[PDB]
Amino acid sequence: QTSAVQQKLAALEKSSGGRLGVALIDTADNTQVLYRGDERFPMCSTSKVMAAAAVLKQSETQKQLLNQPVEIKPADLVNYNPIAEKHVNGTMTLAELSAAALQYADNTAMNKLIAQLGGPGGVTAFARAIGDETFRLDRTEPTLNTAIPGDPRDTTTPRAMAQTLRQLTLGHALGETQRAQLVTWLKGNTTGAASIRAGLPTSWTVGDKTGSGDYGTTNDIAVIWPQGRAPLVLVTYFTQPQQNAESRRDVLASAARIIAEGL
Ligand SMILES: [K+]
Repeated sequence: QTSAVQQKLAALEKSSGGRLGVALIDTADNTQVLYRGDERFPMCSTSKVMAAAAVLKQSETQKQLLNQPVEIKPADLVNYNPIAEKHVNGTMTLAELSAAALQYADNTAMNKLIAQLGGPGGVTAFARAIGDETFRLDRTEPTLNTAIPGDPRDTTTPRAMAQTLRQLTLGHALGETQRAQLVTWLKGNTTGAASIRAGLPTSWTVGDKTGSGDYGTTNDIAVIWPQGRAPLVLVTYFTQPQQNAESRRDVLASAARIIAEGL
């Protein structure tokens, strides 16, 4: 089958010169609308949601865990550390690290979450534990963002990520307090204004996590509450042929608009 939303997503893709993947879940009627929805895409920073959620899950049994101070040493600093670089030779809590990773895309913070989970395999392990058999996290920051065409490392599919984000933010993969914290974190993201949120009616409330990497990889995953009606989950992944391709957040805004117009 091929819906007219798919016809406009395909044209958007052709216009873009890149590879677009989209997956929407309408919770109201549990319907799904997908474009290259089973192809793999580099997740880039959108993988931080899985790592933050995995640490929240540990916090269900370890009740003070989010309050635990974690040292920031000079050697922990990587390529983009907007919050952590302010605390080197001091400490940050796992809550602070989670907020820095999710809301400011801090790669040092992500690496602290990965370390708390025992390595990238501990993030993948949480994905398998909540039903996601597609997600794979293989590297730490910054190398998980190489987004090399054909490389299965650090990839998921639009379908799998939208199903997972639903479970974490709207379902009960997490404890209620942990889910609420994740939602609070996602809603306060500072990096998404030009991506999914830019394609959506202003009155809709959004939580999202962006991602960016080599090959112009430009991603966003969002939980959407559109006032009146039931929430939506939308993932938009985009990647391009040239390793040094520029960011294309507009494509994600545009995919989101097409998806919103087809409701
Ligand atoms: K980042």
